[PDB]
Amino acid sequence: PEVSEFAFRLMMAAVIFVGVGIMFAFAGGHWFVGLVVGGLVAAFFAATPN
Amino acid sequence: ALLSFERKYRVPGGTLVGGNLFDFWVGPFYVGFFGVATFFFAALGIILIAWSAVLQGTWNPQLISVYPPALEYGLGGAPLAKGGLWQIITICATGAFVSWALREVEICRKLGIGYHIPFAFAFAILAYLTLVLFRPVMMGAWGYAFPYGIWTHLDWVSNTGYTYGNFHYNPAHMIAITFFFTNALALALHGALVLSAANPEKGKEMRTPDHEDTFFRDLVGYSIGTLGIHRLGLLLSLSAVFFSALCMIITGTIWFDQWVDWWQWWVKLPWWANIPGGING
Amino acid sequence: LTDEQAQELHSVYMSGLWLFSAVAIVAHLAVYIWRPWF
Amino acid sequence: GYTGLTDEQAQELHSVYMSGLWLFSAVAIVAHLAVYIWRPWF
Amino acid sequence: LGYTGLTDEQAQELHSVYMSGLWLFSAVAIVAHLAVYIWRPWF
Amino acid sequence: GYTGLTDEQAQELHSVYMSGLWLFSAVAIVAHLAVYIWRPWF
Amino acid sequence: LGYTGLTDEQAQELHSVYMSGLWLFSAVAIVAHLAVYIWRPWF
Amino acid sequence: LGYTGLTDEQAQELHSVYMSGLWLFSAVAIVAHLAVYIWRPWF
Amino acid sequence: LGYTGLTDEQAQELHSVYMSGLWLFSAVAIVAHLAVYIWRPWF
Amino acid sequence: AEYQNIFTQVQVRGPADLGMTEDVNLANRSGVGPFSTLLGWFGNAQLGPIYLGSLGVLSLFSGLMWFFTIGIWFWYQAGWNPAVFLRDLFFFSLEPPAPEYGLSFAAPLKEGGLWLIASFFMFVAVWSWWGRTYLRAQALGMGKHTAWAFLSAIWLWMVLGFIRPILMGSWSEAVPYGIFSHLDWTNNFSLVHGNLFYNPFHGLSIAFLYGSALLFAMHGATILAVSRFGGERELEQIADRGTAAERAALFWRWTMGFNATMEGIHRWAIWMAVLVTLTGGIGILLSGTVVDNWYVWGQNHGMAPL
Amino acid sequence: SKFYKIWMIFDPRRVFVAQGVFLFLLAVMIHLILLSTPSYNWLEISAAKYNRV
Amino acid sequence: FYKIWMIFDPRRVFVAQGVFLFLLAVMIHLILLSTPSYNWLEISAAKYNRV
Amino acid sequence: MSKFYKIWMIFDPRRVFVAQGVFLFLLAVMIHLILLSTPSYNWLEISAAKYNRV
Amino acid sequence: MSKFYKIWMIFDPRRVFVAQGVFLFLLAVMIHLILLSTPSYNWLEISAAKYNRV
Amino acid sequence: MSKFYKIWMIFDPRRVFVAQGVFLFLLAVMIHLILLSTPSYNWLEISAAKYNRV
Amino acid sequence: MSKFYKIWMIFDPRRVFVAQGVFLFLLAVMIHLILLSTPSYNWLEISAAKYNRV
Ligand code: BCL
Ligand code: BCL
Ligand SMILES: CC[C@H]1c2cc3[nH]c4c(c3C)C(=O)[C@H](C(=O)OC)c4c3nc(cc4[nH]c(cc(n2)[C@@H]1C)c(C(C)=O)c4C)[C@@H](C)[C@@H]3CCC(=O)OC/C=C(\C)CCC[C@H](C)CCC[C@H](C)CCCC(C)C
Ligand SMILES: COC(C)(C)C/C=C/C(C)=C/C=C/C(C)=C/C=C/C(C)=C/C=C/C=C(C)/C=C/C=C(\C)CC/C=C(\C)CCC=C(C)C
Ligand SMILES: COC(C)(C)C/C=C/C(C)=C/C=C/C(C)=C/C=C/C(C)=C/C=C/C=C(C)/C=C/C=C(\C)CC/C=C(\C)CCC=C(C)C
Ligand SMILES: COC(C)(C)C/C=C/C(C)=C/C=C/C(C)=C/C=C/C(C)=C/C=C/C=C(C)/C=C/C=C(\C)CC/C=C(\C)CCC=C(C)C
Ligand SMILES: COC(C)(C)C/C=C/C(C)=C/C=C/C(C)=C/C=C/C(C)=C/C=C/C=C(C)/C=C/C=C(\C)CC/C=C(\C)CCC=C(C)C
Ligand SMILES: COC(C)(C)C/C=C/C(C)=C/C=C/C(C)=C/C=C/C(C)=C/C=C\C=C(C)\C=C\C=C(/C)CC/C=C(\C)CCC=C(C)C
Ligand SMILES: CCCCCCCCCCCCO[C@@H]1O[C@H](CO)[C@@H](O[C@H]2O[C@H](CO)[C@@H](O)[C@H](O)[C@H]2O)[C@H](O)[C@H]1O
Ligand SMILES: CCCCCCCCCCCCO[C@@H]1O[C@H](CO)[C@@H](O[C@H]2O[C@H](CO)[C@@H](O)[C@H](O)[C@H]2O)[C@H](O)[C@H]1O
Ligand SMILES: [Fe+3]
Repeated sequence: PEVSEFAFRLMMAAVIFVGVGIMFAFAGGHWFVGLVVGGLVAAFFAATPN
Repeated sequence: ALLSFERKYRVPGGTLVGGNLFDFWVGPFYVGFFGVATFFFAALGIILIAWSAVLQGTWNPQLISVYPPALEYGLGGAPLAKGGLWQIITICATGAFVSWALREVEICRKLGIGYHIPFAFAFAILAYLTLVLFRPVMMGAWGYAFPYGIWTHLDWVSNTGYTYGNFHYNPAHMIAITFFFTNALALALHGALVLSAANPEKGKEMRTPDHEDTFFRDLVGYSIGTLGIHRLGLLLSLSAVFFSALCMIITGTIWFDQWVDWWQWWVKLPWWANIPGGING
Repeated sequence: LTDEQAQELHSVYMSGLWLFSAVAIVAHLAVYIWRPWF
Repeated sequence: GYTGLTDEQAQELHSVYMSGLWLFSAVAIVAHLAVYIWRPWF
Repeated sequence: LGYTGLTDEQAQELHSVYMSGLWLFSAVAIVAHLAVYIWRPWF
Repeated sequence: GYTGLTDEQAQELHSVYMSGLWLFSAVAIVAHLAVYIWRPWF
Repeated sequence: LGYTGLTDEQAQELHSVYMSGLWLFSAVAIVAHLAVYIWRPWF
Repeated sequence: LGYTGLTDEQAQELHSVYMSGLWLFSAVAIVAHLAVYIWRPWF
Repeated sequence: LGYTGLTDEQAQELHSVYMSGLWLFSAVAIVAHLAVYIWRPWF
Repeated sequence: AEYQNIFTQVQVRGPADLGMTEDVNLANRSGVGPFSTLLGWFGNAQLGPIYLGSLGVLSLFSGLMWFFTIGIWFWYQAGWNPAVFLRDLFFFSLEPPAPEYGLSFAAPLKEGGLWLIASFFMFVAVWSWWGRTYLRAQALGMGKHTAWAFLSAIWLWMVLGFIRPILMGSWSEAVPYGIFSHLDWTNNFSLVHGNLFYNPFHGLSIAFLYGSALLFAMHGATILAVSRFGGERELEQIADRGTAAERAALFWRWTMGFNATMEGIHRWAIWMAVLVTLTGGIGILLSGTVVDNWYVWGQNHGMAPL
Repeated sequence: SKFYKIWMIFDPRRVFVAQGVFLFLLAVMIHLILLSTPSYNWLEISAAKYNRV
Repeated sequence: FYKIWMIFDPRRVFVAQGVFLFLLAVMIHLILLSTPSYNWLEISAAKYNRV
Repeated sequence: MSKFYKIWMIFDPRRVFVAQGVFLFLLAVMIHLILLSTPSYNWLEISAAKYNRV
Repeated sequence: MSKFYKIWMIFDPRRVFVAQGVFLFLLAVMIHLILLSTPSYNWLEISAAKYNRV
Repeated sequence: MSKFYKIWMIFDPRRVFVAQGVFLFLLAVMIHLILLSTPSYNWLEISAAKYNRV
Repeated sequence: MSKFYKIWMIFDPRRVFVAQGVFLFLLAVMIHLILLSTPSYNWLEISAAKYNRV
């Protein structure tokens, strides 16, 4: 599909940041818990491609 | 009237529209297809501003203002004396800016260089289109755009800012202001560092980019490099404008109250909202 | 991607899909007993 | 092997990986039984 | 298998020392939980 | 061998490192005992 | 070892003098704390 | 050792001058504190 | 022999000129304070 | 896709560059620190070495005391609660003494006394760093443009905190040490002097802050555009003009009708940035001392209807 | 079976690291959700049973 | 269906398929909590008189 | 089961040990903070109420 | 258990000694600040009440 | 304990003394400023109350 | 307690004298500024009250 691995990781991290952000905002009792947990994981996900 | 090295660069080609119909230079300026468009839009908008002055009854340039149509007209047309002239000048300005950006693309192709300059100018255009077109369209009327006066477009900024209290508390404003201050600081450092290398102390040999790295490592312990500083300068300004347009496309469309109250989401986080002491507890 | 290599991957993938879907069939079946939504 | 693992290495690796997988699942099952004994959630 | 430069003997003695530390840490954890449970039981 | 020490060098170093560690904990225990007499937290 | 280049004999000379200053520093601290506790005790 | 190259003759001669100024500075400070204490004590 | 490439006799002369200017600056300051104190004491 | 030269696609690393010793006291210069792969995607990867001499000690220790004094006041203002300190970090402030004291130094440590102590540490730290900025250039036999450009920013810094409060006769005119605190000071400074927008030098100062942003976007985009012709090494373009400098000049010649050289564009850059704080210092120094209402003054000077 | 072929495409180091972060977050979320529901907040439940609060 | 693992990278499909499946699962689960009729915790809490 | 030692071949000990200790310290701080927040288990307040100090 | 010296064949002693010293002092000051904030252990304010200095 | 002299064989004496000197002064300045803030130990104000200077 | 002269065999004399000179200057001004801040020790205001000045 001619998509770079860095670019594909950015697409997949963006889903994860939005996704995991929703689940931990629910569990955390505040949307900021979802932001930190969702953001930190995506920052770790997008920074380690193949 | 050519630079001593300009003869070998004036070749036919790299024109998006035409090819020889508008492929020539008037003096040093390149008259493309969009140079004809830029001149017409630049000239018409200027004379309309001159005409709007006689309708206003003033000749002091610092008092001339073209006001947008009043809030009662919504998002439609307006009489020329009221706000119709603003809509023509806004169209003329929008046409002149896009033609100027498009004309720069033809110059890049004829010289065979990258398109970084026209891309960076489109960021300015998008910030301008945010204030006059995108944001007023969302809010619902043309009367939220700024007027075309030297000191009255400052009154629009002041009045819009104080609608939401102190505008310093807009979080995207703070990010944008940080980029603007960093860009000017880096510009002073970049100009001074290159000038000091090219103009050494006195009777000394011109320095080298190895002296440029060494100076900033001695000073602040790091040196971004000669390629890094130019990438940074471009990105600081594009970021400064991006967060500039971001802070105004969210003001009055998503956020409606004082910007000071936004920061109470942090101070009222459940795990420390009730701890006594400090400023807010 | 060798066809023999690609044949193995598709077969093993479908093997996983059936196993996962089979347990979900029981899981949906259990919830219908515990609480029928239709 | 496009990742560097041989076939015989893969079988040994998956044998250990499932050994941890079942061991971890086994401790979880015991925990759920204790919680169900404590106060059932059904 | 590789991937780090360790050997069968190097990984086994690395696990033996590491796992012994894991039990030592859990030895303190059980005692601490037991004292807390005597003091203020949560069950 | 990542740090470039020998086997006996680690034995010698760790012996001192524990010697300081038990010295630190001995003061900490005395510090915690002194406070508990003054004002218990349990 | 020997990251700093000091020999074993040189390290002993450095540490011996370092402790001498340390004990001198604390002795002033002990007298200072004793003076304050007699003046305005905190316990 | 040998971080600066100053010999023992240089180190003794450097320390003797420096410690001479330390007591000269400390004596002036002691007199100043004594003078201020007579004028206006803080304890 | 030094850190600054200055011979001992060169240092002897330079310090003598310096202390001469320091006594001059200090003596004029003492007159200034003595005159100000008599005019309007701060004690 | 097409490479835009914004990130280095390949990084090459070798021996650590220890710099050149023109007249530098090589003792004071430290050893080379780590290499950052993340910073290498954008610029150089090497951190250090840094020169810490005599003015480095004075500036770093004074800057430490200024920073640490404000921090302890914030811990006091938080009641020594780590959570409250974290919560109200952007709301804490160290404020100058009340206007009743004027310029006198007899204000209690909780009523503008620590502000004077912290301000002295900042005065020593900033000015010593200007000396270090000057002396670091001298040891390499380079021009003093960095020192004199920094002096323009120090000018606005001295007008805000030292010069104008002396001319107004009270330290209460100066800037409090806080995040949201000095934003309120900025907002209230305009309201007290009647819409600072109508200060001609605030207007000029903004013209060069936008001009700096305009100029660095232009210059940074121009160099990355002609970087394919070896245009990033501007120093060697000055010595021997190449096709990068000719295409860069001819772009703006055909666009604007006038251009610059490879060296002359950095005179525009340094002069555009220094006027941001050079003009701002005058406009701030004129506010209250000469004009106490910029909208009324504007009305008498065109700029506004009667 | 034939499930062991998965290690011949996916690098084992990233799979084990990715699985670890996934497992911990999934566990905390269930623990956090239980604490949010007053019916299963075991800390406060013990408070009422033992006459603590 | 055979060439799905050729047209797309086998690494990319498994990450894309697996991550979406997990997110779709937790969302569908979270909706059941969000509705007051399938919160199995609250249903049992009312059934066992523990709330 | 006895084959778990081979993870040290796959995983570098240095990065694992640093990442593990950071995980455990945050976990200990996180659990201690939760107990401090719950008034039933906040041991500092329990002592104050029990010994009549505030 | 009596084989923990082998950690020093993995970790550089200089980075551990620096990291540990930073960690312990940061941990110790944090606990002292928790006790100053809690008014039932503020030994500065406890002593004021006991000797009625205010 | 008698073998503590080998710390210098690991750590640069020049770097340790700089880090320690900045550490102690900021620790000492912090502690004085805490006593100064607390009215029960502000020796400047305690003397003023005693000798009726305010 | 006598071999301290060896410290000049480890520490650069130029750096040590500069750091010590910087430290005393900053320390002296801070203490003098503290005394001015305290109204009980401001020697300028003390003389004003004593000698009946402004
Ligand atoms: C409601 C508020 C008012 C307003 C009130 C003020 C006030 C008050 C001031 C400004 C000032 C400025 N305003 Mg205004 N301003 C308003 C509206 C605007 C608008 C807008 C779109 O509406 C814009 C773009 C601006 C922009 C500007 C700038 C042109 C100018 C700041 C220059 C600068 O960079 O100083 C920042 C740079 C410095 C202060 C120099 C700092 C250098 C020092 C020496 C470095 C110290 C470092 C420190 C120790 C930290 C060290 C850290 C470690 C080293 C890491 N204002 C409105 C109308 N504005 C300033 C000015 O001078 O204008 C006349 C100013 O004082
Ligand atoms: C009242 C309703 C019932 C209930 C009704 C149902 C129903 C109906 C269903 C479930 C299903 C599930 N339930 Mg239930 N369930 C309830 C309460 C719970 C609670 C709880 C805390 O109370 C938990 C933890 C669960 C958990 C589960 C899971 C075991 C299962 C979902 C699996 C899944 O998401 O696969 C998707 C996740 C993955 C595939 C993870 C892998 C993705 C990774 C991160 C990305 C790939 C990377 C990797 C390297 C690629 C290689 C391997 C790839 C996987 C190919 N349920 C309540 C009590 N539950 C579903 C099921 O049965 O599944 C079979 C289902 O249909
Ligand atoms: C996005 C990053 C920054 C940036 C970048 C940037 N600007 C650029 C470029 C780039 C890369 C160019 O290539 C282009 C150029 O060629 O510069 C010399 C340009 C340019 N940026 C310019 C100005 C400019 N840029 C600004 C800002 C910025 N430019 C950003 C901060 C500002 C601000 C902040 O106010 C201004 C005034 C021009 C010098 C030039 C574009 C010239 C142009 O458009 O030419 C054709 C049009 C005319 C000749 C004039 C038309 C006039 C109208 C018909 C009537 C008047 C309308 C106007 C809205 C009235 C305003 C009234 C009051 C508000 C005063
Ligand atoms: C609100 O509703 C909620 C969200 C609560 C409900 C939703 C629930 C959901 C979506 C649940 C989903 C659950 C899933 C998908 C769980 C999956 C769990 C899995 C796959 C667990 C697997 C664990 C595997 C383990 C623990 C393996 C361990 C292996 C070891 C310890 C051995 C170590 C050896 C290694 C790593 C390599 C060996 C090396 C060589 C060379 C052999
Ligand atoms: C919000 O949710 C709450 C908090 C309410 C509840 C949720 C709780 C959760 C999700 C908890 C999760 C807990 C987990 C996953 C805990 C795991 C803990 C483990 C596995 C801890 C392991 C510790 C291991 C240790 C301490 C091992 C130490 C080893 C040593 C000290 C030995 C040193 C190593 C050496 C010497 C290496 C040997 C070297 C050679 C060369 C042989
Ligand atoms: C907010 O919470 C508060 C602050 C209230 C409570 C928290 C308190 C805490 C955490 C306090 C922490 C205190 C600590 C860890 C203090 C440690 C103090 C130490 C280690 C002091 C050591 C001092 C040693 C000194 C001053 C030694 C000086 C020695 C010399 C100056 C001699 C110079 C060395 C020479 C001459 C060696 C010559 C030999 C050769 C070969 C050159
Ligand atoms: C918010 O949550 C609260 C604070 C309320 C509760 C949370 C509490 C938590 C998370 C507490 C955590 C506690 C921990 C992890 C404590 C750890 C304590 C440790 C690891 C102490 C270790 C001490 C080690 C020491 C003091 C080492 C001394 C070492 C020496 C003196 C070095 C000797 C070496 C020499 C002299 C050279 C060696 C080299 C050769 C060649 C011999
Ligand atoms: C946990 O955190 C610790 C405690 C470790 C450290 C934390 C520190 C923190 C939180 C620091 C926060 C710092 C902040 C927020 C700093 C903000 C500074 C700002 C916004 C400054 C803005 C403007 C300041 C200006 C313009 C200052 C100007 C000062 C002068 C121009 C010189 C002043 C000198 C004067 C007034 C006279 C002094 C002379 C005598 C004789 C006293
Ligand atoms: C991208 C990262 C950030 C994503 C954030 C997106 C928006 C939030 C997504 C989740 C929406 C629901 O999130 C939920 O909303 C309720 C609304 O009161 C809040 O929850 C709060 O009230 C609910 C009941 O109403 C309680 O169960 C909970 O204990 C309390 O904290 C929190 O916000 C969160 O529990
Ligand atoms: C590029 C940025 C600037 C763009 C400027 C565009 C301006 C030109 C607008 C063209 C479209 C005008 O759109 C048209 O405006 C007229 C203005 O009277 C509106 O006219 C409306 O108001 C008039 C007022 O007497 C009434 O008859 C009636 O309420 C309605 O017809 C129409 O509802 C609308 O369809
Ligand atoms: Fe440049």
